[PDB]
Amino acid sequence: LDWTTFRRVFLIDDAWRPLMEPELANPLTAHLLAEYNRRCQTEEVLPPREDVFSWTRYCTPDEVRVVIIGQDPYHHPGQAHGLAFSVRANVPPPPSLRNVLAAVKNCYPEARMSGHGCLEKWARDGVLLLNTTLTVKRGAAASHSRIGWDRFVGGVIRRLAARRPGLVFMLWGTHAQNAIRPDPRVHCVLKFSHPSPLSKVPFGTCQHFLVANRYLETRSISPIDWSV
Repeated sequence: LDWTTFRRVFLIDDAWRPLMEPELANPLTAHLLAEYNRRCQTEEVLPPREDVFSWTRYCTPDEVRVVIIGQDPYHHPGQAHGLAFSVRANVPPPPSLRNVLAAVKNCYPEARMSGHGCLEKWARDGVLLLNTTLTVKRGAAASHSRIGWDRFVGGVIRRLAARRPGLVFMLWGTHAQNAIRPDPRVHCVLKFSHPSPLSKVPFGTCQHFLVANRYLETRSISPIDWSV
């Protein structure tokens, strides 16, 4: 009833129903949804409605191997498409993303890199790219950061970790580290500074992609091909 409609509106893959449906019982979720609707009527909200929950379509909760946390979606038209860090195909990768891709290449000299910045391939292979804030007003960073998306996304991630022990989490920067705190005994929790070229430590030196694959391998899971 509430779910049937919710799914209708954002075109959510039913496989995610058990992790999300419980959020609909919280009166705060209705407040969040009404505020999002009001903002769509008065400002230019990004990404497009159909892309807000694109992350639910590429893999099921059971296929998730790695979780990478983002903060805010890109705020210029045509950049964001529902996944953290990723930009639409044919959009040159901005600075932070270039650093993430440089680190993949430093870890895997044999990886064939396309030069593009769309991470749909990773998503289909079980890499969940999730922002804590899912929408933004065009041209204004963090403009929708207080309407409650982080509360809803936090609930979904808690239920996932609870259901799936042995996940790899990649937490880059202070926000992601404060936002999510999975049990380090049950999951592989990896931390590093932010990919931004303004960080004191060069992100190109990050070895998370390599460490994650070694972890998966010690657990009989196939490694992720990080080329893109």
